Amino acid sequence: IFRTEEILKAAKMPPEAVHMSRLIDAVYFPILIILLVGTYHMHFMLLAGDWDFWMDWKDRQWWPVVTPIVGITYCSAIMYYLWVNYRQPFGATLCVVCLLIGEWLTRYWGFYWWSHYPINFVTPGIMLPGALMLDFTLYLTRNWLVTALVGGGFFGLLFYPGNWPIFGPTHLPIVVEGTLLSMADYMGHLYVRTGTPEYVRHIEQGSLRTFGGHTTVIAAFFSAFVSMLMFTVWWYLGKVYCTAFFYVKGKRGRIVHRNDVTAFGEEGFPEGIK
Amino acid sequence: IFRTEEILKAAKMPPEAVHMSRLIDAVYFPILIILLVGTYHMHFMLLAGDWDFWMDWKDRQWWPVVTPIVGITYCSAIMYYLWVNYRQPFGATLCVVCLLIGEWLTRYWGFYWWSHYPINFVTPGIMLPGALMLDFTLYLTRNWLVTALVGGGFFGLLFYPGNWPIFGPTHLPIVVEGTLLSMADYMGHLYVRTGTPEYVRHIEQGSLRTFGGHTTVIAAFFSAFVSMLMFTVWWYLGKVYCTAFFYVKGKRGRIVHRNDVTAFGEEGFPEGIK
Amino acid sequence: WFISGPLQIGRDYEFEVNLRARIPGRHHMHAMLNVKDAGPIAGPGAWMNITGSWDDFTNPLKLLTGETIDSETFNLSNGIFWHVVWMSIGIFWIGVFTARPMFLPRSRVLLAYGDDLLMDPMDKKITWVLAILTLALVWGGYRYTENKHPYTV
Amino acid sequence: HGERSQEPFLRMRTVQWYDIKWGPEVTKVNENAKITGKFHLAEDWPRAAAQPDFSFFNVGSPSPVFVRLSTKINGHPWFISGPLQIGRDYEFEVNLRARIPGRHHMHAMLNVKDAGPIAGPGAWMNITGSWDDFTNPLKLLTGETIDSETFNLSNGIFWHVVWMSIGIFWIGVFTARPMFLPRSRVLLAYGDDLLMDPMDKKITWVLAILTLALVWGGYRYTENKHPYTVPIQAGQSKVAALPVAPNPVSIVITDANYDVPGRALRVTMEVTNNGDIPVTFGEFTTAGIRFINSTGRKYLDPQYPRELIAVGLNFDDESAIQPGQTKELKMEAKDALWEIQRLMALLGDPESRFGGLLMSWDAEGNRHINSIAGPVIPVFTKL
Amino acid sequence: HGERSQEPFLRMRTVQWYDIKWGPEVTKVNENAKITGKFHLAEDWPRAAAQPDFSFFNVGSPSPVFVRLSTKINGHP
Amino acid sequence: YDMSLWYDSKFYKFGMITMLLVAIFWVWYQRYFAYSHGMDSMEPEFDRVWMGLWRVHMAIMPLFALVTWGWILKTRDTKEQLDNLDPKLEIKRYFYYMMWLGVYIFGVYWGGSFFTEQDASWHQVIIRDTSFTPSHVVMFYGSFPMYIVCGVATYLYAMTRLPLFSRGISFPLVMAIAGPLMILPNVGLNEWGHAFWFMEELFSAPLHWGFVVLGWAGLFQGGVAAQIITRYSNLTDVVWNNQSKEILNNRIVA
Amino acid sequence: VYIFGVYWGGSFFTEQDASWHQVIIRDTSFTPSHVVMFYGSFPMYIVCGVA
Ligand SMILES: [Cu+2]
Ligand SMILES: [Cu+2]
Ligand SMILES: [Cu+2]
Ligand SMILES: [Cu+2]
Repeated sequence: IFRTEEILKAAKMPPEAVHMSRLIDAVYFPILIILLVGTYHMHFMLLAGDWDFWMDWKDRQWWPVVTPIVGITYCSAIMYYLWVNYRQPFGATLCVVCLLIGEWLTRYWGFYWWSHYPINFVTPGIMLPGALMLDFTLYLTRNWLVTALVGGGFFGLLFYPGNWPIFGPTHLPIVVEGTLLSMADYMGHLYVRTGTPEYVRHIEQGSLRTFGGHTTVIAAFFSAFVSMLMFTVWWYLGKVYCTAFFYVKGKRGRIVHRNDVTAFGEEGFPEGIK
Repeated sequence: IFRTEEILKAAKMPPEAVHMSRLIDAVYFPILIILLVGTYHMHFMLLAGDWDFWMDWKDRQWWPVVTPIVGITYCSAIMYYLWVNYRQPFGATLCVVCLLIGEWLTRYWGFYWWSHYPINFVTPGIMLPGALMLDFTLYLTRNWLVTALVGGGFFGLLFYPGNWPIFGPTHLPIVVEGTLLSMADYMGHLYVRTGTPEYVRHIEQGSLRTFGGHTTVIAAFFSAFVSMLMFTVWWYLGKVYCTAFFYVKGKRGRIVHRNDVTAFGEEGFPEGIK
Repeated sequence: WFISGPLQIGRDYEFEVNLRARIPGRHHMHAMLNVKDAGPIAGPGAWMNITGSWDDFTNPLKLLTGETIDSETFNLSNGIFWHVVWMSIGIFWIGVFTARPMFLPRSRVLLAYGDDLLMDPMDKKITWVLAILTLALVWGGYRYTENKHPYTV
Repeated sequence: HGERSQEPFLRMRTVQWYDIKWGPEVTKVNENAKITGKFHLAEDWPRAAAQPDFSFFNVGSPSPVFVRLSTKINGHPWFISGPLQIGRDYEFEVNLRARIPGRHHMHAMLNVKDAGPIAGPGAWMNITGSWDDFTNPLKLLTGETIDSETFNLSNGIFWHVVWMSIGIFWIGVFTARPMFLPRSRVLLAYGDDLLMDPMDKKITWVLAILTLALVWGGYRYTENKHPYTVPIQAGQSKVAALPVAPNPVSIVITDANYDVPGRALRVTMEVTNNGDIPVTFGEFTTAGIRFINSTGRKYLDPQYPRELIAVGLNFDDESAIQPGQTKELKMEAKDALWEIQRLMALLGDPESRFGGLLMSWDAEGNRHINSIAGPVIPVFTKL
Repeated sequence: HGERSQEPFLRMRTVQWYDIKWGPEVTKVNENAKITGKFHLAEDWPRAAAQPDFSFFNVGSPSPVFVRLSTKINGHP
Repeated sequence: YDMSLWYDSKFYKFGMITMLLVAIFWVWYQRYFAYSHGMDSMEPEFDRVWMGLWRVHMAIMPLFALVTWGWILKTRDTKEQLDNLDPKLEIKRYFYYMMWLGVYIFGVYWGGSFFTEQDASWHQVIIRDTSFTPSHVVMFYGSFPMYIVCGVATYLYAMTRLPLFSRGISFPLVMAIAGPLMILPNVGLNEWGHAFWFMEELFSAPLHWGFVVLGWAGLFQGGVAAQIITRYSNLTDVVWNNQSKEILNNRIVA
Repeated sequence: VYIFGVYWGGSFFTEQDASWHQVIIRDTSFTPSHVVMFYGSFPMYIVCGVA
């Protein structure tokens, strides 16, 4: 219903070759999924996992700025790989889905079932709408620079509105011992973190140069701007990550870079197959 | 009176071609002047404009060090462009002239006629003798490394003596409320800057390791030394700024860097013109 | 002392911590003073016993807006619901492409014939529909949350 | 003009200004003016605002319509910023001279090193005359009379014109002949042999000699005309704070709430008059805003701006606290002035806290000042 | 030997030494010597000089011609 | 000889005078509405004046972009017309491309130089920087997008009327335009730094160093002019020296 | 297999460590978590990688 038979006919694959290709896909794609889970999860948690773990770290200054900048990195590289090599537009969504799968597994088994923290206190939460819109921008524009601009803007801007339905109810006010707190703050105080005291929270604190009514908005744009840079940089990193050569040697013992080329991609190879 | 007819005869230009070349010069040179004004002015003001704006920021430690290091950057790149492409030795002087034109326009219209500050309080002032000597060194030596060394030394050393006639009289002592001040300091206090308090001045403060009689001299040499580095670095940046290629594509959809070449510069092209 | 603050050296302080039993067992319960750069300063410990069941734990709180909640089960279904919705959308987007030859035939066609046969109008329709749905869902969720909870700190 | 944007909790608990006099209201150009006042650094200094270890007293003028002749904190000339103590009171006096005619709102500010500007109350001052009649005659230590408006003006312009003329000549000696395309073709086809001109070498040598000679000559001329010069002054200013006045009133805040869909500040306090004479509260001051009652109205500056004065201070028991008596009071500061200065914006603050100055008077007219602070709770009247 | 180079305002308003005794004037090798004194930290401590939050009392000798057996501020080693 | 066959400057002059008049109008608006209605950001008159001007900019500049880009893309030359282009018309079109570059660079001068020191000038007569301060409206929301439109339009024209630019992608031109273009999103960094612990007192502050790094891309004028001069020399050889046209189509092929 | 080992080492047995870092006073060196990953999962994937 898509155009798969035409693609297979253009590739000149006999039925056994088609079955072998299907087996290659079924073997390699789960491997890529697991690698994305592991590596992207490590990168995200060790760069932005602290705001990710706890409800009271989700603030208006650092969370919506740090999170998208860290998240765009693997997404840009994987999108480069998929789009450039196979014309597949689901890179960023796949990255964020893998990250969320790993995050949910660790929160349920590590934080909750081992450390006895409640599940609602460790919602990560989502970063998916921005990745989806970035994928849609890359597919519709087909240009990676226009994709950098527009998709990075979307990725940096849609983070806070997309997470507001999850963490908005946690901002309801409570009064404890005559002191006003957000419900996330009282959840953080209620469930003791022996290794995490209050003063380590890198959250907003207000300033005499600060417009309290615009804070998130400013954080929504700065995180966007850097994203437009970061994407671009990591897009070039994708070209570094796709570098596939061999160190061959001969005679004097000299080492030369050698590239294995696809024979089907040559000038007259497809016509001579028949 | 120079040798222009010989140059035109060597270029094999018919009179209509000469007129077309003159029109190209008359169109492009003002564009380059305006671009230098804008971009160089932005770079200078956002890296070293604070010492530039006010009389009381012109000190013995930070002003004569920060100013030449920031100023040498655009000068080196524009000198590279002009000398390498057209053998024109007026790069640094053109950069500093454009910077001063922009600075004077903004001081008269922005600081004075809009913000009501006096003109004498916002003299920038000049950085021109160092640029002139750098241009002369580049022309006379014809080597850009010897130019880097000697011209960077000149640029970093001649800054303070060249500005002393302008800001030397501003250092005369005054006594206000039994306290000694420099006349620049009293000018700074007299004309209120709501956004600029006293403590933000990055100026000398003295130290127990400091030889007060040698301060400027040391600042004259350090600013020179870094200049000798900076020039060199930005000279290579000039080669980056002159990179002129196209991303052409064909067939598989592969993109290749392509360079458009000058036909007159080939081996036998000039002889076959006739 | 919900928010950390400064303390004076050479001065004495009194502390009181009020707690509520959550998990049964025998547990050594200490006093600590976490200092900004020094780190944790642990204190004496004593064994305290909790008898009961963790599934009988309830912590009923009352909010300033006038709603009663339970700290153990608060904003639990909301976050899981939004996670499930967005993850389902993402899984559909991923799996609409992992249903056909995806790695080798595409590579051969792209390296021998360009991307002309690799672009599918049906994928364009799906992309447009999903982009509209994503933007509409973001706006709708934001407006629904801001209408359900007008006052938040 | 911008102080209301500043988060309330911050300003409310940083600098507490009081007794601020602006005058004269209308002054001619080249005449003297003065802004005097006092300020208390609140003990509840917010964490967001850094400690005033480098404080400069500034003037919030629309532009330099006044030339700041002097600024003195307590009695020490505050030309250089310096440290101030929290919980201590200071007096300031700013002496100015009229420069630009017009009507201008003239404020007090305390710029703190890392916290930023802390603006204060403002009043409208009028200058009548002409900006072209402004003269500021000063006398230097070396024995010369100058005018600050026109000082070192012709010198800088002259040197700029000279150096710019030299630079323009250097640039334009080359922008008078084929400069871009023929040079490029000749260089790319024949090298630089035909691109080097001996006349350009002569010009370069002459101009280099002239430039070096001009630098040396200007330096020597300036050092011969002004043998004695001082560098740019720096350091810090230091003044002892005003002595702590004995306060017979001790106040402990127990509760405080503010209406979110409204304008009101309700504070519950326990007051103790451990002195020997009855004491009656009359004024609550915060962010320059003043809430007064009959007692506060009795001792009120008739020339203080009326746009920051609100007769809305109400107590449950408006009786004088007898000596040796502890009483529970509930103060209610309610007026539209809370909406103008945005007490409303405490709901989006990361620290919901109030602070201010509560003023009380004796039967004989002696004034006591207490800096009160606490946490405020939002009250949702819409519910 | 170098103190005069140090800017006056700084030294003048930092440590105010007083009652300084050096002795004995002439001592043989392997014999004991003592430098005693008092100093006042001026209230007008210059901004250029940082606060003495880490102060070490040192000896300005041409070289280790003396081995510093002990240094005691007030009475604390 | 006939000047008009390879040179025309009416559009360049019109654009220059129009940009100058727009800048003069911005200056007059600032000098007439800043001290009386721009001091307080919470006053209704501040809204009616400066946020009204901001809304005018937000409604006009996208219209400017739409009109210019649509006209440039609509009157496009087909690949057939770009393959048998008259070299005299190619010289005229390269002059037009240089004039588009000149208009773009005039916009960059207005945005980055004049209406920036005028902002530092405003930063010293106000308590603290706001977000829609008189200055911002004219540049951040006016001058910034203005030059960006011209930049896109410049490239657009080139890669639509110049065969070489329609063939390969002028690397230098890309950066030359992308630089000041990416400068506008750096307003987010500017605001985030001003509002939080990146300090605000200095104008030459580290948060203001994003603009200099992004405007360094304006120095790719060297590569842009190298391409222009190489093509101009080739056109001079073809038209006047009676040389073969093959030099125009040999080096930018696959 | 190598990538499964990397997933076990870097993702699962790492947030489980952050989880352990909050129920203990301070990080040790052979904490329950470390033993399983630092000394177990880490070398495990390394062997697979070389292999
Ligand atoms: Cu005002
Ligand atoms: Cu000595
Ligand atoms: Cu600004
Ligand atoms: Cu660990």
